[PDB]
Amino acid sequence: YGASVGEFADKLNEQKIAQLEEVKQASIKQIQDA
Amino acid sequence: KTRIQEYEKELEKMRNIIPFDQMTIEDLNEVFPETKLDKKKYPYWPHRPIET
Repeated sequence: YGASVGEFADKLNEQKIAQLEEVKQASIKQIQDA
Repeated sequence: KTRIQEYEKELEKMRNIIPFDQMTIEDLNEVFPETKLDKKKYPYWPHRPIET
């Protein structure tokens, strides 16, 4: 199973940065809207 | 106009930040005080409530 173990780390890190970056991309447009 | 000025100040402050790939928990602590796990109510680990 050792050859399919980086995918869990991917889901742990890529999505962690994904939620932050979508928050940022939404916040910039929110300030634009204001 | 004063509110507008404050809104730009916020806008560039938010737009000018380092890529997350190098950032640190401290970076989100300063830029976003919403990530600060208030020790004034949750001292012991994990600070964030266990029921969440």
